Amino acid sequence: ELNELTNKLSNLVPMTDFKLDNRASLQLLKYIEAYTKIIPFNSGDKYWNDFFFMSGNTPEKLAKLYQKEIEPNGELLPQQAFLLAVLRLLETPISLLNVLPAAHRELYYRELLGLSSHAAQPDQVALSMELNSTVMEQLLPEGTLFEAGQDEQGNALQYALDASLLANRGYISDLRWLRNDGEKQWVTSAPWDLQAQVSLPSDGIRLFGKTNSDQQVFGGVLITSMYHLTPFGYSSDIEPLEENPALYLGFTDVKPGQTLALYWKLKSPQQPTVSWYYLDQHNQWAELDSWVSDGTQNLYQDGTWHVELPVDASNQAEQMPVGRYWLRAVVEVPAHEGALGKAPWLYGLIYNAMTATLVNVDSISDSHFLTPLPASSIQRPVEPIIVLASVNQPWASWGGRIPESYSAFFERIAQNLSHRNRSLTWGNMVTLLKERYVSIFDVKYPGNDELTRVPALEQQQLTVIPANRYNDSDDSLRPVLNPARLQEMADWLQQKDSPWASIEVRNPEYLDVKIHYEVIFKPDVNEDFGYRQLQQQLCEVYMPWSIDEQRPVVLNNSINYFQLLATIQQQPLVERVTRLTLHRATASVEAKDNEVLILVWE
Amino acid sequence: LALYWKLKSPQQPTVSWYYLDQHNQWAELDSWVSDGTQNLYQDGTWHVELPVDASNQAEQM
Amino acid sequence: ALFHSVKDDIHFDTLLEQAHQVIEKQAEKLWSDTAEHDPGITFLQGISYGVSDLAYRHTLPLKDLLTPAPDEQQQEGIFPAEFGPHNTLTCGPVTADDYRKALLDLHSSDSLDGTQQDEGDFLFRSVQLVREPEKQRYTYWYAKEFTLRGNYWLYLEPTRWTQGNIAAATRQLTEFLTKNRNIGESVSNIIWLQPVDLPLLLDVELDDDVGAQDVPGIFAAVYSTAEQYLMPGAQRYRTEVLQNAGMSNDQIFEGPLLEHGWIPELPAARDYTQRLTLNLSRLVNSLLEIEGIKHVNRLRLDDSFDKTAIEPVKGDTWSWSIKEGYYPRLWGEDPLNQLAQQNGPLRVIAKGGISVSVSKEQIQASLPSQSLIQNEPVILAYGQHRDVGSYYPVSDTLPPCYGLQHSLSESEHLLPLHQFMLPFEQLLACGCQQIAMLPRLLAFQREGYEVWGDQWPFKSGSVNDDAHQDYAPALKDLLGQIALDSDHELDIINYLLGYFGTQRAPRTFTTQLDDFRAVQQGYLAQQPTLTYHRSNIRIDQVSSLQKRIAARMGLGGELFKPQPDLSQLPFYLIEHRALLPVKKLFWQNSPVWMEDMGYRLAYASDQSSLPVQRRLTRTVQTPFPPMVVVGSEITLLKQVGIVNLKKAESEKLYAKVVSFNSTLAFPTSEEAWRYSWYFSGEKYERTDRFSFVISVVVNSDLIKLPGVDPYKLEEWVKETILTEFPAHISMIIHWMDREAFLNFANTYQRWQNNGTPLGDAAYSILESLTLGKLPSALKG
Repeated sequence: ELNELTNKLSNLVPMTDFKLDNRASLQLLKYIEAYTKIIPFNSGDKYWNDFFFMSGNTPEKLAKLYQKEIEPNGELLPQQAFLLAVLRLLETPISLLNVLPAAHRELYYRELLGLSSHAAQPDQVALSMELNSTVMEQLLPEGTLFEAGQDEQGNALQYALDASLLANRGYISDLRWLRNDGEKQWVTSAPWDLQAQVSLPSDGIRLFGKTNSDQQVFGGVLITSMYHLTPFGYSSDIEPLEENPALYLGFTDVKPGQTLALYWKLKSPQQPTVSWYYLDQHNQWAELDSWVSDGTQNLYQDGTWHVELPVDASNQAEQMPVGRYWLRAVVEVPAHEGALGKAPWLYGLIYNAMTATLVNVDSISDSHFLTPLPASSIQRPVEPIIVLASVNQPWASWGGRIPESYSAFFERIAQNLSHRNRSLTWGNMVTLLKERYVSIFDVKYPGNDELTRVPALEQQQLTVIPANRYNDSDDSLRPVLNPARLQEMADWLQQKDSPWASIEVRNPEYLDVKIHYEVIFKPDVNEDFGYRQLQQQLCEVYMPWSIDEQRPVVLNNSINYFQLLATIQQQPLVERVTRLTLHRATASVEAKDNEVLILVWE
Repeated sequence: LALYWKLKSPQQPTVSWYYLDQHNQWAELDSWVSDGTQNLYQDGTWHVELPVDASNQAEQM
Repeated sequence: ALFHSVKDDIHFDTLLEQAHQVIEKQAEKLWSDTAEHDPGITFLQGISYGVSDLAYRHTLPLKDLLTPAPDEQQQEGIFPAEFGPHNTLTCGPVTADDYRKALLDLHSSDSLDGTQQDEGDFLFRSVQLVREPEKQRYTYWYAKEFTLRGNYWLYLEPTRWTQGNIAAATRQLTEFLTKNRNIGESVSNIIWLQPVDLPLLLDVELDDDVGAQDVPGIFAAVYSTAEQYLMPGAQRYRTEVLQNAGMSNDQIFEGPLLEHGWIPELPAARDYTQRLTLNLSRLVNSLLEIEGIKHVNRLRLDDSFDKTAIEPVKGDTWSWSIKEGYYPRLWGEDPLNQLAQQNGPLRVIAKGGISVSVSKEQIQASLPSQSLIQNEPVILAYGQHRDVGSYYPVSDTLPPCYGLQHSLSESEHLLPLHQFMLPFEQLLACGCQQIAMLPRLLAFQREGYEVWGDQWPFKSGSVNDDAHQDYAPALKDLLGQIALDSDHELDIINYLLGYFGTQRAPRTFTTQLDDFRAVQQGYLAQQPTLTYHRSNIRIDQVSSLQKRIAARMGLGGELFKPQPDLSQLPFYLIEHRALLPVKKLFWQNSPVWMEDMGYRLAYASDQSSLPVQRRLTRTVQTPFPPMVVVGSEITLLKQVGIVNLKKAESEKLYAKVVSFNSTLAFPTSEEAWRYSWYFSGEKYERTDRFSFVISVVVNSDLIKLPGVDPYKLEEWVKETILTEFPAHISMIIHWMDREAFLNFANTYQRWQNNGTPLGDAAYSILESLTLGKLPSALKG
């Protein structure tokens, strides 16, 4: 529809889907046919519609010539090609009329209602900065810039540190722990050892897990009643062995005047309240917690924490290796069953590290903000600092969002005018959790029968189901949050809700509905490869939260027996199924309230 | 792993594929094989994801 | 400014080059001469100038297109005054926090009478609304113990003005709480607070280089920063001051609608359930701030705390804990009573020892005087209305040798030409109407079937009208095909509702599509006031979520009319909390209320029918369980006591139930209505029903349509309105015939016209449900 103007016109105005005139060119010629059949061609029974559509030309054919479904032949009747030339002119007042309801809406939000659009959000990145062997200390202030490359069709991306760290030579040589799994026997894991050059393996180690590098402490398999043999060396005097897993960090090439700054990359289910201890020359551990200023919230989230290494901390000490300085960390893991109640996951840990945020957010085009920036990208600063050896990012670019497009800006303000930042109804509780929290895949309401039986039930229980990106419990199909941040979603929604509304969010218990189906495949495929491949797409559609990087799609509690049977049929490798045998722990099974169905295939 | 076999076979032999394990027992691989060589009849490519818990260290080999 | 970018495109020279290319491709063989002489191009040049005329009217600025003609205007500008940011961004007072924002607003000049409109502070310096204590929560017997869920108390800390006149502030707050009464909650008890004068010895030392005339500036300053710390006063200021600040328009209009000022930060008022400590160690820097003050020398009290036993907490000298009910009044009748008299509640020390003082009136001139500010509604004013509607014919601009403005039918070639310009005139006349329809096409207060347009292009005196005067009645009537295109108007309401996040209702089968559409029209016009009052059951007006329920179902009704007219409605939303009362020496004597449950015997149903019925009764309670175990046939004579324990679950209204526990046997068939109903006590299902349970009475004529399957319909009816209800708020529905609905329809309106009384109109409604009433006073 008039591609010469509508490129220029669509770029200025948002031009949404709705049009004031859906009048198509085929629809217009039927309107002009009923008009002309009234006008009398003079002194004759035939009318003017016989003139304008004369010889083998119907308005369906003239619309085909106009939209070029038919190639335009050289001979057309002149009063018809006069008529098709008019409809080419009338595309211009129509196209300026369809562009106006998109401009009426934007006038309403920005001029009268005063609403603004969100700007671009800068993203920060973990940045580890190692030094050379030539100096010990090097200071760099707030606002020094690191960079890698350039955005397409624009400027270079600079990253600046938010806080002025001072770098020192050194590294994390040793990371070891003691865990207390059983009475009178304790195991001694050594995942990270620089002196044997063994690294932190496999991108992440379960803290206090079965590493199989452990050796049992035979000095402590029977408790002492040798020079007082304890783990990791001889102790001077009696030291307690409490029921708390604790990990020890081995620091190297750091002087007691200097400070140390780590960035922990963590996914922890529940936060353990930690206390930190350091070695001394008397071989007694002292408290370090006055010196620690942590932003990792006692190892809850990823974050930087810098510690000035305390004075009179000793390199040479008993009960530990003598070459390295040591820091102790006592983990108080909260008591809970399952893999939810276990330790953090520890993607990694880097020394001499500090985060770095994006510098100028307006100049960078929208292509960079779409994806996180790739890992191991920034390898150099902007200004060449000669004593620096290398920077590196092991992980890269969490956070940061696009500047708002006019489609998504309209959806954002349409939400603010619907609920108005108060969660008063069932629908308003569903969206207000979904926009703020990124961990939420979906929320489903508590059903149809529940709200009508109601013998004065005050308590309402929203059942949240999260994505596979953010789940604390180690189950892919069954994602669970920890109850502390699950309670914090209720405390956010208690302010928006009525004071009489006691609202709290929970994870729903998962019903398992089994199916035992027989199915005949293609003539030239093995069925065991055919069973396994068909099972993956069936696992995907009815558990969309299970597969990583999925947009939240709204999906009901009910699974239909026949819509299941049709969904099996659209696989390219299927030919025909025989039976399904729906087996709830044969008809359609509908999910009872506060329950979510998971399919099982055995 | 992805191989290209260059073959001139008189008659096609129906083949089955087995892989090592840590228990020193051969297990079936044919669910993982997606062959276009038509059971070693013609030349063709076939790619196999090497199955999980297949062991480098094993007896009898 | 759409004109400057499209200016090269909506042009005669560029539209003509578009038109020649359609001729040169399609008719290059039959029409090979396109020079400037022939009649074919001059007709096209007339039309391609008329399109350039028509497309120029689209590029006028949007404030001038959207304004209507000055003869027909809705009162304020382009968008109606209900759609301003003061009503579109602000939501209702539901939180305890914006209860505090609303109660802090109330002011003496907002009162409709009294005090000569000039005196007065705001009525309350701080309020605290909280749920009532759990031990006394409207617990009631008549059977066993039942506690009411959902009514709170509020503690009112009044100001210095309203403690002068308590009775004036009482009538204004009792007006305000009915207008802000929510869906299942109400105020039960109002607490007024009592002042305690907090004497507050503090010895100010003044700077070296103060003037002697600046010292009344000091006494006013040390008073004002002492008040705003001890007495938590909310700060209000104008909207345009917030527009100077960095925060957006979304942040300003967040709370409820405040007529006086905006309160973006709360004073964080402490709860009045417990006694309250007042820590004054933070005070000294607020006192050190002012220019002449160099330090303070003392901070104590001279034994004026013992009257209510204010104890200093554990070790610190600065803190004091006022006992349960009281609030500080630190210097009552402040300057003339305390500060001016040189008794020393506040001793100023200046230049070592000179120790000067001041009178009462001298510091009030240097005191900051507040300003009472009122916030007018925000509107977009009209632009200049432009005459885009008038249409000038293309047959005028042709050369006069073609004879279109000539005398009619002087030559015979005039009439076949003048009918050839007619179809290309009506296509251009549709384009001139639809720009003039744009204030009508995009208004939020829509009222019409009528879309794109059907007006005749020629004025009635014109010569162009005289040519087609034989078939102008026939052409205008096929121009009235635009009423057949009125489905398109339902696609704009789906677009205009999408500004406020909601789609239009789906089209049903029981529409009555004429009456369906006006419900969909009034849903758009009143949309911001519906979401502003989502839970406002105001005692006279129709419930503002009853409208929002009916629109989402889509079912027709007059409840979107400008006046409610509560006699004839589709359904009615009643609340059980509205039926409960809280309240010459011993003649009042309130003995009992809500005597016992019961019904009247006409016919019995156990299995759920289409109404799941009996007239002047209800099958409303949902028991499977045990028998109805009494009958009360003839109490005018003997044989009392022997009332029968009937069958467990039997449905008898017709003789298809032909099967027959029973003891003390009965007479029971079809003749005596004098028997009554009951329930046996060994089911033991006495539940709390009055707490948060809305009852919606529905017509059963919607089920009367064939093929209904009332259960399968009921899965769809509660499917949509589930989102419409609050989560805590709970719904049981009871649907009856046409006659029992109309008996309810009279009794609801007399109930609402009186203003919801607890009299005989409410007890009839209480009889109409399961819950049972005491009708014994009005027996006949």
